[PDB]
Amino acid sequence: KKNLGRIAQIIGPVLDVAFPPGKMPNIYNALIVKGRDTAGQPMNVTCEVQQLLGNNRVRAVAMSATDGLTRGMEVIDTGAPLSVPVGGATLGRIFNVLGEPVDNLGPVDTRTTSPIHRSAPAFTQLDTKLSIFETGIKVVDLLAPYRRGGKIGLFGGAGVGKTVLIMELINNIAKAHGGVSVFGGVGERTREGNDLYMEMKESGVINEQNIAESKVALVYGQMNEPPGARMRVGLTALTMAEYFRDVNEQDVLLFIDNIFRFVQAGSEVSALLGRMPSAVGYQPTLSTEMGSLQERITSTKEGSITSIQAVYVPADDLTDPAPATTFAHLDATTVLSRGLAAKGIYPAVDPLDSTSTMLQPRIVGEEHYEIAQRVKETLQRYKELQDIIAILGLDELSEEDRLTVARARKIERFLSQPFFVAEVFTGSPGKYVGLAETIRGFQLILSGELDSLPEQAFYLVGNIDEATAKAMNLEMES
Amino acid sequence: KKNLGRIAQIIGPVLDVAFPPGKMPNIYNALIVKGRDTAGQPMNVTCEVQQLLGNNRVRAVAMSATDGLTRGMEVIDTGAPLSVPVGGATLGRIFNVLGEPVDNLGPVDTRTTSPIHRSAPAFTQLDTKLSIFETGIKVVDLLAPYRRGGKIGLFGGAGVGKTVLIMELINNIAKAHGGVSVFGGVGERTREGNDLYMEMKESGVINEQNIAESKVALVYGQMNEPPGARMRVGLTALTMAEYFRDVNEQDVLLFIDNIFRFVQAGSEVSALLGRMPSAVGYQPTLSTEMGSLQERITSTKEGSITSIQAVYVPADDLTDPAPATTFAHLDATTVLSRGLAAKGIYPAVDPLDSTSTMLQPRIVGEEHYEIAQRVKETLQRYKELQDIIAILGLDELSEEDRLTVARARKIERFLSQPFFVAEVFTGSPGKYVGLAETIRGFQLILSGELDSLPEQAFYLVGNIDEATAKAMNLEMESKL
Amino acid sequence: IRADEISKIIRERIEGYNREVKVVNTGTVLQVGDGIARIHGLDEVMAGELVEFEEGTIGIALNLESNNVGVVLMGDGLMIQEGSSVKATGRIAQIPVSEAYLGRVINALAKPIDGRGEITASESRLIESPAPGIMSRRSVYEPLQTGLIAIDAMIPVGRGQRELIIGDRQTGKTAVATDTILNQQGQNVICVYVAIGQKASSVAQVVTNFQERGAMEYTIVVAETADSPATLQYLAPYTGAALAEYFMYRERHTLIIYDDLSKQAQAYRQMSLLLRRPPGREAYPGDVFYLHSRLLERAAKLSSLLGEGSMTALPIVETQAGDVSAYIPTNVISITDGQIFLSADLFNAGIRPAINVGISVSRVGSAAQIKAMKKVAGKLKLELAQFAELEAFAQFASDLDKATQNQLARGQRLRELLKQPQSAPLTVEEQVMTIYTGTNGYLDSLELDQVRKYLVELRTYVKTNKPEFQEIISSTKTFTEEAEALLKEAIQEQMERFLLQ
Amino acid sequence: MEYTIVVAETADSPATLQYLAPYTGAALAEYFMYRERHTLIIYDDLSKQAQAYRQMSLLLRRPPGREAYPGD
Amino acid sequence: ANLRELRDRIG
Amino acid sequence: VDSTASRYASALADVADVTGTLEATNSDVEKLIRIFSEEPVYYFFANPVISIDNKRSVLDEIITTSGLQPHTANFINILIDSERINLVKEILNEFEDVFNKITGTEVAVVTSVVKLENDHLAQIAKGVQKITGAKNVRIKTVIDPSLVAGFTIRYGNEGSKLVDMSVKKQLEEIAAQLE
Ligand SMILES: Nc1ncnc2c1ncn2[C@@H]1O[C@H](COP(=O)(O)OP(=O)(O)OP(=O)(O)O)[C@@H](O)[C@H]1O
Ligand SMILES: Nc1ncnc2c1ncn2[C@@H]1O[C@H](COP(=O)(O)OP(=O)(O)OP(=O)(O)O)[C@@H](O)[C@H]1O
Ligand SMILES: Nc1ncnc2c1ncn2[C@@H]1O[C@H](COP(=O)(O)OP(=O)(O)O)[C@@H](O)[C@H]1O
Repeated sequence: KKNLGRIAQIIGPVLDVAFPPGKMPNIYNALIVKGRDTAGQPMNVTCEVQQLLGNNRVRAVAMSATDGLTRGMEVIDTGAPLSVPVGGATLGRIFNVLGEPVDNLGPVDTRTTSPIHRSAPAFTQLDTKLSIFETGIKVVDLLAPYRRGGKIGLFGGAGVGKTVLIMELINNIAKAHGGVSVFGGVGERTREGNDLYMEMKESGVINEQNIAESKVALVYGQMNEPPGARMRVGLTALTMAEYFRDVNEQDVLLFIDNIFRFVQAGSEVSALLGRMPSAVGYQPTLSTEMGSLQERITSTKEGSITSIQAVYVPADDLTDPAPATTFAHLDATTVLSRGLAAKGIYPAVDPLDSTSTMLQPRIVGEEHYEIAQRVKETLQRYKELQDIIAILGLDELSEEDRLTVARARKIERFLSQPFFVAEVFTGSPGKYVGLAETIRGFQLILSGELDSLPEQAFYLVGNIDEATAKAMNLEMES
Repeated sequence: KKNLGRIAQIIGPVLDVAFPPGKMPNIYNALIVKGRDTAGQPMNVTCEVQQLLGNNRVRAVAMSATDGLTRGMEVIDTGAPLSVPVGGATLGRIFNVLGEPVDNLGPVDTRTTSPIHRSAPAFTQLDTKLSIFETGIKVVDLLAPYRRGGKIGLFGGAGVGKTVLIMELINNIAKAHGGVSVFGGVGERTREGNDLYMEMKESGVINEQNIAESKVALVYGQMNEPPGARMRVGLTALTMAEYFRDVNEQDVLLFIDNIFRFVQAGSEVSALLGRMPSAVGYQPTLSTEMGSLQERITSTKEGSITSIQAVYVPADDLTDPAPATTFAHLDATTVLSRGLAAKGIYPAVDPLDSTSTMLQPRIVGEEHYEIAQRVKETLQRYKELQDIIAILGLDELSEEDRLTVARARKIERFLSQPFFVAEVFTGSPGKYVGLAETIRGFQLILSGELDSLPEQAFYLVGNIDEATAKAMNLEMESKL
Repeated sequence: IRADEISKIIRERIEGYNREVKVVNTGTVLQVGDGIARIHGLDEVMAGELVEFEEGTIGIALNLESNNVGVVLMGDGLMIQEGSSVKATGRIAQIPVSEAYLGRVINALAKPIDGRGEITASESRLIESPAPGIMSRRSVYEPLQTGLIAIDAMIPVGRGQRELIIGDRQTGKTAVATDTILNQQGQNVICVYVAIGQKASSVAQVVTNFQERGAMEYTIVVAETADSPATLQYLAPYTGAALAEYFMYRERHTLIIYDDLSKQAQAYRQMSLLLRRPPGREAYPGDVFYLHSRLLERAAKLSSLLGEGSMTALPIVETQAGDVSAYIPTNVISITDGQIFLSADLFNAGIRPAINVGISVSRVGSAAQIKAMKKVAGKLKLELAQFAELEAFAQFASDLDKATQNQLARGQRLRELLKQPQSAPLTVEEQVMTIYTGTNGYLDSLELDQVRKYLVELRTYVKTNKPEFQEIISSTKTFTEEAEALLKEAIQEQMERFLLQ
Repeated sequence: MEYTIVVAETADSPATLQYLAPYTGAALAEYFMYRERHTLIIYDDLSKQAQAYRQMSLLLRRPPGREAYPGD
Repeated sequence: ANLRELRDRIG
Repeated sequence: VDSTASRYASALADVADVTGTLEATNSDVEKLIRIFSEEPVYYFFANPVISIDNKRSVLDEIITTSGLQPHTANFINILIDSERINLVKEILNEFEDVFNKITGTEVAVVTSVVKLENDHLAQIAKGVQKITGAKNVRIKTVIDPSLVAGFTIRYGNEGSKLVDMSVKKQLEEIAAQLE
C-alpha cells in the first residue's frame, strides 16, 4: 500500500495536498488523484509535488485540467517521480505529457519506463569533438555553422519564419540522418502538430502498417493545456530521447517548438505557487529551470543529441529575461528579424546578429572563415551607413563607399533562399544549395565578377548560376 | 548601560535585540556585542540601534560582520551614541568608523572625544564669506569658481576622473592651506586608499617620523565593509572636522568620497529595516538624511570648511534621485562627462553643465565674468551647431559660423591640462596654471590672434605660451 | 499566517512549558521549498554556520529569523523529509586548500569533478574571508603580460589589478581571459578560472584547449554547470577566491577570472527572492553590490611585510544589447579598477580583439608597464582617442590639410598594428618593437593591408638577427639608446628587403 | 526686507516641517490678504515639499503610487 | 539616460 | 481549515487526545469562554500595554481560583508569550469544533416554527447518523416563525450542507411559474 491523503485546497492548476503525518511524499513524486467526472471516474488529473508546506501538507501542480477536483478527495502518492514509457513502443507514435498515446492507436509498452527528472551526465562523460553540420541554407552555411551535437537556438518574433525554418531543417536532415528524431511541440498550435503528422504519415516516415520501423517519436504540449503540461512536455521529450542516446548509442535529433512557452509555463505557475515574482514577470528560479532542460541535452561518448529549437522572443524584444537566459545554453543563435521579414527577404535571418561557436578557422578551414569574415564586414559597413542612407540617400557617398553599399545590397538579397516547404506560399520551388557552392557564390560576389548585373537578380535563387541565368533571363522579356 | 540584552533575530546585517522592560536604549545609541569569533576569544561587534519595535525588542544595525553571531548572544548598552576620538591625536592616523587606529601604530589619546550625531549650526552662526580661491585647473579656475568654506560637488560617472581630480586637488590645496585637512573614504577601492596613503607618505604631509605634526587625518569606510561602516564613516569624519573648526577655530578641509556609497549603504540597510521602497530603490528617508549629514558641513563664524566631495552618478544620469537630492546641498558644482572623457579632453568637466555660484560680476571681477560667459556662449553655439554640421557638411557654413566652429574646437582642447597625479596616465610632467594665465589664454584665443595655430597645439598645454611653443613644435616637425 | 506553529511543535512545546530549556543540539525541518528549507530549532547557530540535514545534505543558516531558521541548501533537496532532524557542523563553510589542486577541475564544493583522483589538502580556508586592509597592501607596480598588444599598450593591466572585461554576447571575452591565462607559461603565476553557470560543453572545451596548450600545470578550473542550484553558483567565485587567496598568501602571484559575475548575481537574486527578501531595481537585492565588493576587493598586491604575493582578478560581465545602465554591469564597473569594454560592432568590422579604446579604462596606468613600453607607449591611448575623434569629424569634411591627413594616415597605421589574432600572443619584446616601428611614422609609407604583413616579417627578422635587442629589453627592462639604434637599422634594412619585393 | 517675511525650513529638518512650512506661509498670506491688503507668496520648491510628504506617507505604510508618490 | 538620449535624438 | 487558530485548537485537541482529557477540557473552555466573553478581562489580556509579570500573576490567580490542570493552562501561557492572545476567542470556538469532529459528536441544526418532541429530533438524528456517519449525533434547535411548512437542516464542517423542506418548494414554484 502507498500512503494516501486528501486535497485541502485548489487554486486553479495548483493543488494543495495534505497527508497522514509520518508519511509524506518526496520532491517531484507524482500524485495520481482519483477525482470525479460527470460520467464514471476520470482519474486522468495528476499532480507532481513541487513543495512541502509543513503541517504534513504538500503543494502540487496539476498536469491536466483542474475541474472535477472537489476539495476533500483521495490522493494516492505513487512514490516515484513522473515516469513515461520509452524504448521501441514510442516510435511512430504521438504521445501526451504523461507518456500516454494521444494518436488514438493501441496501448504502448507500459514496461520499459524511465522517470523524467533524471540528472545530467557527468563532466567526465562529455565528448570534445567539433564537426560542422551542413543543412543547405545559405545563412547558416556561410555565417553561423551549426554543430553536430550542439544545441541550436532559433529566435524571432511572432510569425517571422521560425516554424517553416525548423520544418525545412527537418526536411533536409531527418531523411538521411539515420537516427531517431524526437520532435517536441511545446506551446504551439495543434494545427502544426497535425500538419507535421500528416506530412510524416503520407511521406512514409510513419507508415501505419508496420509502425515499428518509423524512427521518429513525437510529443505535444500544445496551446490548449494547463501550465503544468506545457511545463513538463519538454522533460517528456527529453527522456524519450535520452533513452535512445544512452542505450541504443544512436545519434538522436531533437526539435522543440517553442521553448519560450515552456518558460512562460513556469512563469505562470510560479505566480500561483505564491512565490515572489522575479524580474518583470518571470519566476525567480528561471535559469535553473533553463539548465534543468538544457544541460541534459549534451552529447556524450555514448551518443549524440542535436537539438534544434525555436525560442520565441516576446514582443519582438531580444533582451527579455527568457531569451536572455536562453542565449547562454546554445551552440548557435540565428535571430529572425522583423525588418527583413517585412521587407521580404525570406528567410528573415539577421546575418550579423546570428552567431555560432563553430566559426573558427580550425574547424571550417581558412578559406571559408575568411570569406565569412569579409561578408560580415561588408554587411556591417552597409549597416553603419544605413542611417545616412535612410535620411538622405546614396549620391552623397564616395565611390569606395558605394562599392561596399552595392556589394552588401547584393548580399542582402543573395541571403534569401527559397524553401522546400515555403514553396506553397511564394510559388518559387525549393532549392538545396551546398556549402562548397555557397562559398563560391559569395566569392564571385565579393570578387566583382557579378556586380554589373542588377540587385534583384540575386533575389530568391539557389546556386550562383541561377542568379546569373536570372540576369540573362530578365533581359529577354523586354 | 548595565542591562543584558539578547539577540532575537539576525537577518544578515540587521539584528533584532531584546531588553528587560526596565531599560531600553534610545534611538542612535551604541550597542556592543560581547560575542565570540571562530577562535573562541571575546570579540566586540559594535552596533547602532535605529528603531524601537515594541514588545521590548529593538532593531539594530551591525557596524561589522555578522558571521559568527548567534541567537543568544549578550549585548551591552553604552547609553550613548558612537563617540569618536578627536583632538590632536586624530592627526596622521588611519581611522575606522569605530574610532580605532587602523594603521599599525599605537592607540589614541581618548580623554577628549565627541559623539557622532549632533545637529547642524544655528542660522545666526553661519559666516557669509564669499571669497574665491585659485584652484589651478583651468576649467575649475575660470568656468566654475570654487567657494571658500562652501560645499563643492564632483558629480561624475564611473571612471571619468573624479578620484584623479580630487587627489590632484589635495596635491594642490592641502600644502597651500592654512589649517588642518581630514579625509573620509566612504566606499572606494582599498588599493586606491592605500595609493593615497603612500602618495601622501612620500608627499610629507603625514611626516610620519614625528606624529601630530601631520596635517591630514584619514578615515576609511570602504567597499569591503558591512553597510553600517559605510553608512557612518561620513558622520565620523564630519565629527572630526567639526571638532577641528569649533574648538580650534581654524579652516579645515573635508574630502568626501564617495558619498553615493553612503546613500547606497543607507538604502541597502533600509530595505531590510522594514521601510517601504521609495523611487527606484533608495530609502524613503533620502532627502532628510542628506540634510542631516550635509547641513552640518558648513562655514561658520569660527572656521570655515570647504568640502570638495566626489558624488557618483549611476549610469551617467543626473536625473537619478541621489544626484537629484545631492545637487541642492552643494554650491560650486562640477559635471564630469563621458563625451569629453572618451573624446580625450581630460579633465572631462562638462563646460556647459558645470555651473557655480561664485561666477558673478561683483564676486569674481568683470573681465573674468565676461570672458567666462563668452566662452560658455561660443561652446553652446558649437554644440547647437553640431547636429546640423553632422549631416549638412562643412563647406556649407558661413565664415562667422566656421570661425565659431574652429575657435570652439580650439577652446575645448585648451581646457585640458596634464595633472600632477595623472602623469602615469598621460605621459607628461605635471602642470599648474594660474588664473591670470587662463584668462589671458582665453582673451587671446577668442579675440582672434591665434587662429593660425594648430587645433592640436592647445592639447594638454599649461599656458598659452606653451600652446604657442607646442604649435611651433608641431609645424616644425611637419615641415621637417 | 506565521510559521513555526504547525500543531506538532505546539504540542511539543505545550507538553513541557514550565521550563526555559534550549534545544541547541538538534533542529527539525518544517518547510522544504525549491532549494530553501525552514528549520525549527538550532538555538545556537551562527549566521553562516554549516548545517547538515537528515539526508546528509549540508546547508548554510543564512536567515536567522526569530523562532525558526531559514536555511539554504548547497545541494538539491529532493530527499529532505520534514520533521526529520538537522545538526550543526560547527565550522563556518571552509574548503581544504593546498598545492595539489593544480590542474584539476573542481566543483564549487571543492571536490574534484574530472575523476582524475581524490585530492589531499591539510590546511583549510573559509570560503568567505575579509579583504586585506590598507597596511597589508601597496601600490600596483609590476606588469602583467596579457599577450594582446592592444591591452598591453593602451589599457595596462598589472599584477594586482582587477580589470573588468565587460562586453556583449559572443564578443570575445572568454577568449581574452583564456589568452591571458595561456600566455603565462614562463612567468610562474597561478591561474584560476572559475566558470559560473556556463554550458558544460564550453567548460570542457576550455579545459581541453588548456590541456592541449600546456596550462595544466598552472590552473585550477573551478567550474560548475548550469544544473547547479542557485546556491552553488553563488558560492563558486568565493571558492575560487579562497584557493587563489591561499596561494597569494604563500607569496605566489596568481590570476583569477570570474566568468561571469552576472551569473553569480542572478543566482543571488534567486535566493533573495526565494527567501522573500525585498527586491530592488530589476528585482535584484540591494546588497548584490556589497556581494560583488566583498568578493572583488580580495584581489590586490600584498605589501612587503606579507610576502608581496599579488593576486589579479579579471571578472567578466556581459551586457544585453550593449548598455551599462542596468544594475549589475554598473555595480561591477564601479567596483573594478577601470573596465575593458568590448564592442561587438568593432568585432564584426574585422577589428579583433574588439577593444573600444575610447571607453576602456585603466586605473593603474603606466606604473603597470616596464620602462621600455612606459617610454614608447607614453601618450599612446590619448593620441589614439584624438585620432579617432578627428577621423569621425574628417568625414564631415570635403578638403583638409596635408598635415592633418598625414596625421589621419599615421593614426590609421597605429590602428592597424593592434589587431592581434586569436591564439597569437605577442611578447613584450615584439610589442615594444612593433610600437616603436608604429608611433615614429615608420609605417606611414605603405598601403593599409601591408601593415601587419610587414610587421610580422620584421618581428621575425629581429628575432633571427638581433638578440642584443632582446637582451636589452628583457634583462634591464629599459628602452636604451643602443636598442633604439639596433631597431632603426632593423627597420631600414627590412624596408630595403621589401623594396626588393 | 522692510515688508518681506521669509519662512524657511531647510533640508536638515524632518519631512514633517518641510511638509508644514508652505501651509504656514499660506496662512500668513491668507491673514494679510484678509486685512484688505494685497499680498504675494513664493514657494521654493514644491518638489522638496512633495518629497517630504511622500516620505511621510511611505513611512506610514500608505500605499505607494506612481513613482512612489502617494495618491494625495 | 535612455529617455534623455532618445529625446535628444528626436530633437 | 488550517487557520492561525485551528492549528492551535487542533494542537489542544491533540494534547487532550493523547492525554485522554477531552470531555473535561470541553467544559474547561466553556468556563474559559464565559471568562473571555466579558470584555474587561479579554481586554486586559488582549491589549499590549500591560506588563507581562502581572499577566502571569493574574492568570495564575484565575487558575488557583478555578482549579485548572496545566494541560489547559500551558496553552494560555504559550499564547500570551507568543502574542496570540487576541486570537483566543477564535481558538476557543475552534477547540470544541475539532473536539466534536474527532470524538464524533456531530451537531445538527433546525430552523422553523417547530414545537417539537423527542421523536422528530431522534429520527433526524439517526437519519443523519446514517447519511453523514455521525458517531454521536447531537441536535440544535432554533424557533423561527418565518419558514412555514417544514424545516431547514444544516450540517457538515461548518453547517454547509442544506436541505430546507419549507420554502425551497415555494421558491421552486415561483421560479417555475415564469420559468
Ligand atoms: N521563406 C519564406 N517565404 C515566404 N514566407 C515565409 C517564409 N518564411 C516565413 N514566411 C511567412 O512567415 C509566416 C509564419 O512563419 P512560421 O509559421 O514558420 O514561423 P512562426 O509563426 O514564427 O512560428 P511559431 O509562431 O509557430 O513559433 C508564414 O505564414 C509565412 O507566410
Ligand atoms: N583577436 C581575435 N581574432 C579572431 N577571432 C577572435 C579574436 N578574439 C576572439 N575571437 C573569436 O571569438 C569567438 C568567440 O569568443 P568568446 O566565446 O570568447 O566570446 P564570449 O563573450 O565568451 O561568448 P559568450 O557570449 O557565449 O560568453 C572565439 O571562438 C574566437 O574565435
Ligand atoms: N586629468 C586626467 N588626465 C589623464 N587621465 C585621467 C584624468 N582624469 C582621469 N583620467 C583617467 O581616469 C582614470 C581614473 O579615473 P578615476 O577618477 O579613478 O575614476 P572615478 O572618477 O570613477 O573614481 C585613470 O585611469 C585615467 O586614465
